[PDB]
Amino acid sequence: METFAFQAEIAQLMSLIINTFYSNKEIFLRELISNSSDALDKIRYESLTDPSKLDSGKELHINLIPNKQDRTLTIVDTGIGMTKADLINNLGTIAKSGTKAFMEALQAGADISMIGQFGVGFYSAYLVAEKVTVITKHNDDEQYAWESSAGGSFTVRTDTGEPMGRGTKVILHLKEDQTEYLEERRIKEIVKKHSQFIGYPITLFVE
Ligand SMILES: NC(=O)CCC(=O)N[C@@H]1c2ccccc2-c2c(-c3nc4ccncc4[nH]3)cccc21
Repeated sequence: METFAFQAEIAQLMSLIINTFYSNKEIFLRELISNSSDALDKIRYESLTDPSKLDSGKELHINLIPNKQDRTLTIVDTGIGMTKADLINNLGTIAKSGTKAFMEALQAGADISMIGQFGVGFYSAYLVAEKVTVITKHNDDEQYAWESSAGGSFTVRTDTGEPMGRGTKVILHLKEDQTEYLEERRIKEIVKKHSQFIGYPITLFVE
């Protein structure tokens, strides 16, 4: 396991998301499903020129997996995934410019729900999660686990878990008062409200 320090802009945004009083927390799911949809668009587009991009899996889908025993809500996709370079470096650049633009917009009257317009909607996961584990597999790299409970640092390690083939799993270790997001009725309500027209099958798993 390797440990990395977040740059100051991202660190401040993670603190804002964790600490600000904001009741409309459900938007996190729309954001993560929308990120999953974009990653699926990317692998599908690549496959149009190179069909072998799908040798790691032809199915293009989004799975919503709650687990009451573990208190986790996992968003799984068979999208493009992320390489180690994406996880440590490329996404750190996106997170910096995106945070600066979002922090700017917030001072200019914008709402926390507009986070996705700034390329950092992934961070809305901290509205409901005390820890986020991202398991990912990109065609050009190995399976990795990125993780952060904020506090200024994140970890990256080669993942020994079940081989995914290709894609990303966003594991939300829910805060104790956010367990409503493990309830079938609640997840169904949110998906219907914000994600009804996503162009991939979304399966809401049950227990
Ligand atoms: N389903 C998908 O494939 C969506 C992918 C996704 O949401 N990716 C998100 C994402 C989106 C926008 C910005 C950063 C990141 C990020 C990071 C990340 N933040 C960083 C900050 C500083 N340094 C390095 C960093 N790496 C790590 C795992 C997953 C993601």
